[PDB]
Amino acid sequence: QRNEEKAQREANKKIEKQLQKDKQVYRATHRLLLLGAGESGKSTIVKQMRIIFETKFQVDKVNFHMFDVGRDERRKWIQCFNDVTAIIFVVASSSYNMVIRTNRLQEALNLFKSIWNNRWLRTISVILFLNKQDLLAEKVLAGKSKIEDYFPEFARYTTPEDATPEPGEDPRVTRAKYFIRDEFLRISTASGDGRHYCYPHFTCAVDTENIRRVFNDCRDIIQRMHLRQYELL
Amino acid sequence: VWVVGMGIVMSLIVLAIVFGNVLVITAIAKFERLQTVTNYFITSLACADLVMGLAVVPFGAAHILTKTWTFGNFWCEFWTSIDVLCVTASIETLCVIAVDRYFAITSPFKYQSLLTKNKARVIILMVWIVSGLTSFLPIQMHWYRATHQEAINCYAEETCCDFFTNQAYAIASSIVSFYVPLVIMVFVYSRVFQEAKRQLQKIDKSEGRHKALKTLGIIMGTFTLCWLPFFIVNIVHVIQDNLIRKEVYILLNWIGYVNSGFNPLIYCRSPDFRIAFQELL
Amino acid sequence: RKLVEQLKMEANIDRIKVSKAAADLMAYCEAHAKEDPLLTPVPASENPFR
Amino acid sequence: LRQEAEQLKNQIRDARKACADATLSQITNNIDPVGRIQMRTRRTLRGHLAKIYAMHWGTDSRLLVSASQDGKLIIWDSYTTNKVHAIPLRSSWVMTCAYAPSGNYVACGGLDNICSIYNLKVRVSRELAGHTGYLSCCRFLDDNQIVTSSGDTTCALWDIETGQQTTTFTGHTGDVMSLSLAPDTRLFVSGACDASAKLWDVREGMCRQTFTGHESDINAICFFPNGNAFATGSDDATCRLFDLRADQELMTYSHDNIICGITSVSFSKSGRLLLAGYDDFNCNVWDALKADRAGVLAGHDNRVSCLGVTDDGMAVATGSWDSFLKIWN
Ligand SMILES: CN[C@@H]1CCc2c(ccc(O)c2O)[C@H]1O
Repeated sequence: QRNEEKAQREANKKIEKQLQKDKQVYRATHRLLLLGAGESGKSTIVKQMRIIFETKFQVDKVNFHMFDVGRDERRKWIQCFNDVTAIIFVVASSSYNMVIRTNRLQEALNLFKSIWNNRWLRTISVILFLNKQDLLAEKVLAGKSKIEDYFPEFARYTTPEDATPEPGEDPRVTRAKYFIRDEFLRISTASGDGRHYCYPHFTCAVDTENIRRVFNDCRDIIQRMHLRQYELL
Repeated sequence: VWVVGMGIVMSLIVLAIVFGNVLVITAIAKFERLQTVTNYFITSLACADLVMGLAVVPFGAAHILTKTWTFGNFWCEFWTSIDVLCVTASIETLCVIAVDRYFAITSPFKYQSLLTKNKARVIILMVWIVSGLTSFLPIQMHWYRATHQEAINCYAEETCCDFFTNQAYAIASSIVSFYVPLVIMVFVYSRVFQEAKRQLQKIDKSEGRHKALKTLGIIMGTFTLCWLPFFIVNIVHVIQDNLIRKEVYILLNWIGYVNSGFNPLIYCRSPDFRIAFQELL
Repeated sequence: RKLVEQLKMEANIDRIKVSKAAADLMAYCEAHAKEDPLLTPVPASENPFR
Repeated sequence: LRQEAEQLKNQIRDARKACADATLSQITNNIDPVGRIQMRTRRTLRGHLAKIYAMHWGTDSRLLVSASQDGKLIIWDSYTTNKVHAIPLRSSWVMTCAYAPSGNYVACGGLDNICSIYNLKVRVSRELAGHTGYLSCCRFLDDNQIVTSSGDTTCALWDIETGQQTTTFTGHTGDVMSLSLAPDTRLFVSGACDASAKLWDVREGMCRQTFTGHESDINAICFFPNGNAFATGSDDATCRLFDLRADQELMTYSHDNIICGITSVSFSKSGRLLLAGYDDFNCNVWDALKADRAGVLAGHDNRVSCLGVTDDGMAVATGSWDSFLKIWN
């Protein structure tokens, strides 16, 4: 009879109301993906931000969710993360001399190239973190590992006068850090059509203000996305 | 033969307005990918422009060409009310679209929660309700009629039907319809331009190794140069001026009408809209 | 290691001529063609959806 | 060492070449073409929040299951378009879903590496864990056994009550992306990123045959209704139909226009029509015997992710990243 149809309609209405509530709850949550090598220091960034691994943290009453897929040389699940606001990329800038066999930093640059020139994620910005700044400073000041020996581009590289360095009190460490950042920026600029941007941040394990950096940067990402959607940028 | 040649312009304007608005309405209606929060406002604006282009443009053109109004007095009042309602709704929808854009850009994190489908429907219903009030209530109740002998004679005559209004109603209609939305649009677009300039400066600083100005300029120009002269002549001839000839007033009103053939194609320039238009035709 | 044994096991298997299997597939498609509403659309009365 | 492997490869290649007498094109060239086919969206469900990945028609030709990145596994009645059940998932990502032939159980799993199983008579009756990599596909052999394909390049045969891997089908290079079951529960095949589709026996647990025709990753596999053949979609534009008895390839379905890959492949009830999803917004059909495309299907807003043909053959349902299942007939 029609009693079964009426019961099914009532159940459908209840499920639709629950789905509307879930949509309201979920549309305000922003998804972030944490990507990096095992020795990069993603655990340190996760600990700093919190204070598959699912993490809830909110800034200014805005809920962000962070994912950590964690060998997987052929990344086939990278197409699953297509609705995330930004992808957090963590690389140890002090790992230029250490090589496993091809420097680890060069392998991270190749991974960044693969992520950037990905067909499935072409509107997904990348938040770049360079951990182990203190270790990089110690390595550069010591001079045991010549930066030009592993990266030949350092021989002709000059420090950027446009960017004011932090008070590191050493021109050499600033030059090395800015060269490492400029490598990623040069990879990002080649395919940059304005849809997605790469934001380099120099961070340290002692530093804990990375959460505000992520919040502000995600705000800028959404603002740029809206501006390009309305064709004002 | 001048009117015969002139009549072609009005026919072309009406055809263009109807075709553009129908195409836009079909574009949003047919494809579910186009439906969105702001596309509801866009389709409301398209509906208002279509209504005005269908109703008041042909009737006004016929009145101008024949130099007389064949239909009845009640139908003339209905035509005037429809004209006011459509103009007010169109400009208010422009203002609402500008406010939505400003809220989406300046406050992106809260933008998803601030406006939803229910919120957009409520806003559209409120806009149409206030437009319908401001149009019909002062007209159908004869609150806009003037005490001058010329206005009384014009109302008494069955054939001739021109627009005669009080200073108070003209001022109120102007401020409700155009002036307040003009202020709101200018403010929100100035804020949006400031945000865009800040973002461009930040991007230049970060990756040193415009378009926003052009878009805001074309939007503000096609709104202002189309409506502002008419809505300043409104107050001018309402308040202590007789130099405003009827021809100038009608010409500026028809420029305002022509704005309805310009709003769609500038508000549907997105690549998705172009793809939908290509698929439809 | 075990890959050599796996390939050796895979090598020794009975096979039939491709023509025979092709004819079998064609015969199956011809025989079961009638009992398929996808090839021949169902009448609106018979169609459960419409 | 590798000399024995090379000799075996040469022997199998020679055997396959010898067994290839006449291509199926030569035999089929004297058949009547299917002709143009018109497919219309009988019903649009449109109840999902985010992009959906997989769907599975129930044993009855009505009920549906579709899983989306929103984390909700929703059961749909195709005829009435009403939502029967909505089962939230503990894992935010679900890469696959399944419907048991009895209809009592529904299983889904994703990047959590756990094949969650829900009881419909919606609580988690059992959660199966033990896969190193992300899950990719799950199918029900019966009411008590399920085969899951994981990113650890291994597929396993599970027991619901026992909760442990009864048999592990190790010995595959790339990560398996899809699997299909024979009309009987005896045989099932899987395709991985190693450009190889291998046939497996559930009882013995050894790969009987290995087909490596493709040059790219396989993303979708379905059986011919006979059970003697199966077609594999791929990242390469070509979709190929293999043959278990002939041990070799039979056809490739390639067109000049299509530069995209394949996401879902499914046959018709009679086996004459091969339905293949695409990375392009629209799906394509293929005459399984003539290799000539019959008619392009209406596209979604985004890329399609799953194809399912009813057991009765009445309708086919396609789900894209636009969170829409459009029932076609
Ligand atoms: C047909 N002429 C009308 C008369 C006055 C008027 C117009 C438009 C908008 C308004 O707010 C008005 O008060 C004109 O289109």
